[PDB]
Amino acid sequence: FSLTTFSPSGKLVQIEYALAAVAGGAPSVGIKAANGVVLATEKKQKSILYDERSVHKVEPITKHIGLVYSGMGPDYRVLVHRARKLAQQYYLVYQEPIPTAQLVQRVASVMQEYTQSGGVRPFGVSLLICGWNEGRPYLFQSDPSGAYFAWKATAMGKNYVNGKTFLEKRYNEDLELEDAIHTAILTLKESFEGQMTEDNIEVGICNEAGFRRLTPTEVKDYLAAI
Amino acid sequence: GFDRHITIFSPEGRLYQVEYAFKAINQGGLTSVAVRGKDCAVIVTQKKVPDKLLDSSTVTHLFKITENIGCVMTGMTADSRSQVQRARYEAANWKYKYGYEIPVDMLCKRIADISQVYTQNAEMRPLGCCMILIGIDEEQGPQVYKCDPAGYYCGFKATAAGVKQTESTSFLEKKVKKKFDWTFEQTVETAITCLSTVLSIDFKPSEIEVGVVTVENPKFRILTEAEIDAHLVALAE
Amino acid sequence: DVLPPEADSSIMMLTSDQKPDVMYADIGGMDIQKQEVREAVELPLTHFELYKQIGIDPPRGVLMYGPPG
Amino acid sequence: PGRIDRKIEFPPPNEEARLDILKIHSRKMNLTRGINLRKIAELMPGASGAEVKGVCTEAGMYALRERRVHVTQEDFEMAVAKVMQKDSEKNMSIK
Amino acid sequence: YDSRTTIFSPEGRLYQVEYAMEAIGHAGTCLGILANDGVLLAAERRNIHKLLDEVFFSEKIYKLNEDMACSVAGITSDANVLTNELRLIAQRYLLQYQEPIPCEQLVTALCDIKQAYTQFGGKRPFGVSLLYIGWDKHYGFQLYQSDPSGNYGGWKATCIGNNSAAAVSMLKQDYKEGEMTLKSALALAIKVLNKTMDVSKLSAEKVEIATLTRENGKTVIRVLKQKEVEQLIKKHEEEEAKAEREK
Amino acid sequence: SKMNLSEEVDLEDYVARPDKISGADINSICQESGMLAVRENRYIVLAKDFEKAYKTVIKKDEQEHEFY
Amino acid sequence: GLPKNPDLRIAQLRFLLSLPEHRGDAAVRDELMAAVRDNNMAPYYEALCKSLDWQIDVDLLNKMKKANEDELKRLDEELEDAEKNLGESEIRDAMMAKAEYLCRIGDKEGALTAFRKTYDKTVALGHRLDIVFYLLRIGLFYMDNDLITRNTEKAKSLIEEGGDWDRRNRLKVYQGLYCVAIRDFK
Amino acid sequence: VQVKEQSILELGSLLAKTGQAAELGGLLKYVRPFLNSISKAKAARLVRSLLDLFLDMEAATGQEVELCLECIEWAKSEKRTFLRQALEARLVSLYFDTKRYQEALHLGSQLLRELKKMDDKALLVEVQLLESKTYHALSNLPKARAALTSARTTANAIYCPPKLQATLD
Ligand SMILES: Nc1ncnc2c1ncn2[C@@H]1O[C@H](COP(=O)(O)OP(=O)(O)O)[C@@H](O)[C@H]1O
Repeated sequence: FSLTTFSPSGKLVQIEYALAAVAGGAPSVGIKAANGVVLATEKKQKSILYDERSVHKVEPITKHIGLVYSGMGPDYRVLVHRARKLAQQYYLVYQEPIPTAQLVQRVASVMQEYTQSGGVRPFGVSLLICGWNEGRPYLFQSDPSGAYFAWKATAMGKNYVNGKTFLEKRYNEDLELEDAIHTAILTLKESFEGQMTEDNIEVGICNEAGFRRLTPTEVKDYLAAI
Repeated sequence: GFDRHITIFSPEGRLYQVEYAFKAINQGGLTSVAVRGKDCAVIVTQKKVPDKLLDSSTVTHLFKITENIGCVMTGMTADSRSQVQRARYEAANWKYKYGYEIPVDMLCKRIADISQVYTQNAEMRPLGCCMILIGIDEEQGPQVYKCDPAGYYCGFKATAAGVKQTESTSFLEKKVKKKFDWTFEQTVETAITCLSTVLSIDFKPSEIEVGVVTVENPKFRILTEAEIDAHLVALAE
Repeated sequence: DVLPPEADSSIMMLTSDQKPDVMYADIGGMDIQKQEVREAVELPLTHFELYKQIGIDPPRGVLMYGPPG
Repeated sequence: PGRIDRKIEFPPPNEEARLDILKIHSRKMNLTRGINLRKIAELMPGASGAEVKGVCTEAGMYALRERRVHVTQEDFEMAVAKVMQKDSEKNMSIK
Repeated sequence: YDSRTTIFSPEGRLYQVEYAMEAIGHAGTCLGILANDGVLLAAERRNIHKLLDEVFFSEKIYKLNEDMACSVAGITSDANVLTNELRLIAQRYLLQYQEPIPCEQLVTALCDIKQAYTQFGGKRPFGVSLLYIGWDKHYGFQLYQSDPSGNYGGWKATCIGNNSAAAVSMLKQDYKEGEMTLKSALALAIKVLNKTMDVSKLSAEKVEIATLTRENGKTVIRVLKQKEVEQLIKKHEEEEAKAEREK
Repeated sequence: SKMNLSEEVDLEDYVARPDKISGADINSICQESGMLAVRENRYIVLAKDFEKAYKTVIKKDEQEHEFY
Repeated sequence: GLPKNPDLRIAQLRFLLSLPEHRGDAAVRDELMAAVRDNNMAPYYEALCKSLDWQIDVDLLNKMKKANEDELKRLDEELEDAEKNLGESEIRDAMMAKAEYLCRIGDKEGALTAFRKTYDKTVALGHRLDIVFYLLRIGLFYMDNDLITRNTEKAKSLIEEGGDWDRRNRLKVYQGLYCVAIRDFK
Repeated sequence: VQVKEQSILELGSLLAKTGQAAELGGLLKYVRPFLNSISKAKAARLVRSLLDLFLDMEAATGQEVELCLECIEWAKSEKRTFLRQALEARLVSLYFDTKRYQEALHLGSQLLRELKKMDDKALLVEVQLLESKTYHALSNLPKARAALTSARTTANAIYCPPKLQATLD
């Protein structure tokens, strides 16, 4: 009624429609490498009137937790604001654990106000989370109704099927260094229609040193020699 | 059914209620143009005044939200005034909670969050009014943003809203693609000629109301009849 | 007598063969799928002999339930 | 009446049933000497005899493009990939 | 306005609850077998896509208390909140009485919350059924199965998954009380899982099993890791080969 | 390209603006728009001809920014 | 179908050593280099005309031939005595291994006998096509134009009628009869 | 720490400007530890750029193919599959430049077999275009047309490859 609802016999029809909506069209690939995690997404603004340094697709929820998302950006804003508040509350309660990767699982679990209390209309965004404050990286996905999936490499766009196929065929693998971001950009290239540029592609990286949204300078540097 | 009647996800995977609410902005018969410049940001909308028994003094669609941020509303006037009041409340509350004045991007973000809460749930409905707010921001130059009945807050340099918003956006895209910065004469003239080419009445200097925020002069100047007439004379020269 | 021709009895088009109007790769639609269509042309492209021996049963009908796209 | 006589139900074919259907459908066709059709059918999760027919015709078409009378295990596994393209698409996994 | 369905039938049936309970059979597969000096759970890993990392260390089996552990078979959205509430109930009892909560009391509390969810208000029934294995001072090793109807049952060998009928039939055929031990219970669990999972020679990755044992005045809930699981698989394979060839 | 560069179309005509419409415009409409270069006032086609071709026979569908 | 092709090569080498006497130095070299290999003693009753009666490998090479032929003969005896496999069974390929041994190692006479034996035994489509191909290849080997005509006649009459996409695998050598003969015109 | 690779790029640029061959070959044979110390993609593209600059001017036709084959073998030893595939494509181009008859063809076929199992697109378009070029050089018109049509089907992926689109046209 006023929660996550509309579940007929053996189905979650409203949730399935929400998942049809999160099919979206922003690929937003994620790769869990040995050194860290890369969350890269496509910012294909309509015309040149819009700006790319104004709004962002990758949001640092805390010191080393980075976030990328899928369709329904307005819902994603509220979700990332809630996630920031939740991570901050956890850090305040359990004071000074520098909680990122011992919190990445915890923040993913506390993404139950995300969907288990849907709010009449469930959220229409699936989001990938990266954290590296455990000596090991973490890539998790939370969908409009499910929970943490703990991916190693995935995509959540219009061509997420062939994007994931590209990820597995290109062997996301386990020995890959931090610079698997080249493979992430290649995976975006498959689900991209255009000469992708620094403002067109937004990527954040989360390594053991912390999380950082790569500026257009480094994004263009990586896009060069591709 | 009721997929297209309430704010619920469609079986095809869409949200039809906000899709209708956006066309609500086109309803009402008005257009507005926003042009960011090298140093200033100017916005202009037509002033459709049917019959002179109205007070042209108070029929405006542009307002001061704070001492440096000015908005223009597009759509149903009641929802427009409600969102203007909400924006003014947010600006004042931000100035009270935090000492420095509210950045225009943050104000647009808060308004978009309110609108996103509106498109969430089912008891209320989204407000059919798209707001374009501009203001000078330090270390940022002029800044223009658009909050929509959905909650997607963005828009920059040249952005328009209203019935014939697509044609204005196309012309402004042509102008911005022409790589030359607009001073505090070219920005205003560009906006005026954009809106005039959209709706050719040659714009007698009484049917539009332009708001300007420069860098050396802050504040949302609602330019008077004399100023708009002078700009029109200079442009048509 | 028996009239040999059959097509022009009720018109309804005729032998559009021996005439290049739109060849093949010149189409703008690329594929859509066009692989099931090349599968459909396998039977015209001989391969009825290859339908046997291998043991496959080639398709006989092809319905395209698409708009004018 | 007209249905109270029996209500016999169809169980979806098990892995060994999918074997037997693979054998029935592949007796007519020609293929390589060695094939582990038992593991081939077991690789297919659940499915039905219609899917076994789909795998058999996919193996025939895959062998057609190579133009050989001996359908290889690699072509058979490519035919097993016809059980794919359905999967669950997105990892709903809500259960 | 739309109103939910928490009502009866013209016959007098709660067909919404019945449909949810039947849907629990769809998707997920867990089974619990009770033996002396050890009770164990077997879970079927549904999605084994190679692109996961298995860092949660458990998906079906959940440790809910020092002396018990559960395994859900319903929608994971409700499963997470139900496990959180179950842990909260157990720890609240521990705070109040300074004593581990008896398994039956914990299961009754959980089934009471599910009965409330299906009883009053316009709220969906919790579409999840889960097993519980645990040990207490009064009854020793206990196994319980609770359905979304809130009507739990005290079982000793049961399954809750898709082919739960086939699994429970296999259990009934090859279950022997009293003589049952931990190792023979593991053998039976792996055998019935191999039966209910069509692909023979089940990989240790597609099967997750956890055993609860009673050490010296202390309950140890060990989830059997990959090497131990596949060694159990190898022993089962040896037994199958010997039995098949000896005919 | 069928009509060789739209019968010698000018450089400043590129379809990047009038193709990214998200307004259906089936291939039949695309062919019609291509042949709506029949404005023989000049021997070359400009972007105005494409704009008029897109303007005629079209339905207004927009607003992807809410979804993205 | 690879067998009898290197045999074709040695047959052509014997031709080049025999008919043109201009090639009497390099032809000897290539004939020797391909006759000391390929186990050429039974297919050396033809080679004795040009070179010596027998090259100096007699003991080792004849032992290799007799040992290999005896091993295959033992294998054939086991299949045809200990096991009663008949018709559509592995005795068909066992006799193919017999014919392959009698052809690639032994003289054409035993190979032809084994072929005609299993042709009259089994009449399956694949078996009949394979043996017709082998008979054509051995005929074009030993230049038996009568055998080439015989296999070409039966293949073009009835054998190629049953079974398709294999005539495309056979016309390249089925027309070799016209190639070797004068009919190279139409 | 990356200033050394900047110096390597700077040295290679001056060697290309002057027209040196032996010095550039020695530098390429020497920088291998630095190649196996950094990002695989960055090192791979540095190798490709240095190799192309070396093959540009000084036409040591008896050494260019052998040197690049040695580089491919080195890349195979380093298990840089995409690097060695790129150099295989480069030698297919060099083979077409040197009018190679069929060794270019089977190398292209080997590349296509290795690449179609993957989902690279730029390499596939270049390989198909080179295969069309060598069919045309050998006057294999129908196979060239078939390869070119496959090149178009593959080349639809890249939206603005301004050099590549001109090559296809
Ligand atoms: N290269 C091309 N790709 C796709 N469509 C084309 C191409 N060239 C022309 N067309 C259009 O395809 C249309 C076919 O339409 P029509 O046959 O009426 O649709 P339907 O077959 O659904 O009835 C023609 O009107 C023509 O304009």
